[PDB]
Amino acid sequence: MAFKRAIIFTSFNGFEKVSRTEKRRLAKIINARVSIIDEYLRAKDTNASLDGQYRAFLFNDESPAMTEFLAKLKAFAESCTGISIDAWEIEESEYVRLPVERRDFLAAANGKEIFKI
Amino acid sequence: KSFKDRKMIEKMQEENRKDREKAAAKFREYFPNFVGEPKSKDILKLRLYEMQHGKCLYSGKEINLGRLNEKGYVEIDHALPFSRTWDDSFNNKVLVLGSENQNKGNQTPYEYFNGKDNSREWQEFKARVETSRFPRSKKQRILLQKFDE
Repeated sequence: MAFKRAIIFTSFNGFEKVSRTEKRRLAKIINARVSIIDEYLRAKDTNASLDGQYRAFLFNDESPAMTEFLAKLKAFAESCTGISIDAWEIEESEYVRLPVERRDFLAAANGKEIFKI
Repeated sequence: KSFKDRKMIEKMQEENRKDREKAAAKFREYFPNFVGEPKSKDILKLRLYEMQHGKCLYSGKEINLGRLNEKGYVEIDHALPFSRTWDDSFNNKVLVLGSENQNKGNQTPYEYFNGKDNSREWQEFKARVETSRFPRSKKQRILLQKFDE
């Protein structure tokens, strides 16, 4: 079926200090897609959990849930100068055939760009 | 004892309910055509898929996520065989293609992949385990060499 990964890369600008409330919001947006199924993606409201982190979110694209999630990120990312968010889209069939080493890094390099805020 | 303990209890219980429902809605998002409700073993298959990077742990072949619930495509195997370990813990459960889980029998991964002579298949298997998202106690369990004996 239409399985895709939304490769999300979150980094800190330095253009502006990041609030603790802004961190708690982003971590909350991410954890809405986190369960026992993919606990490794879990985010905390700390700098180590959000700065320079790649997160590959699995979606069935025939569902609108991927669009919802990306919209929540884009909406957030535009009301927060301190955090940059980049998003790519990649086939799951291409994702699993990538190496495991630096996989999310290579997915962003070979994935289709969605936005860079 | 107290009422504020009661409130914390339903606070904590809500987080438990919300997470189990989060995993349930995700499962039917991935598989709309999945008839019925995802059982624990179905969630485990999906969980194992993510931790093994979409690869069959024994063959290294890519698992088609679409056929995950297809009866007779992917199986949950006891790495260290249940007959010699009685280990039904999550640490001893791995995801493999049904085709590749036909000739292992009662062997450990170490025995099956001829790790005694450090074979290529052993090295590839070991590399697949150490690079997975398994806990480090799960990797150790899977990669066990000798037993009690």
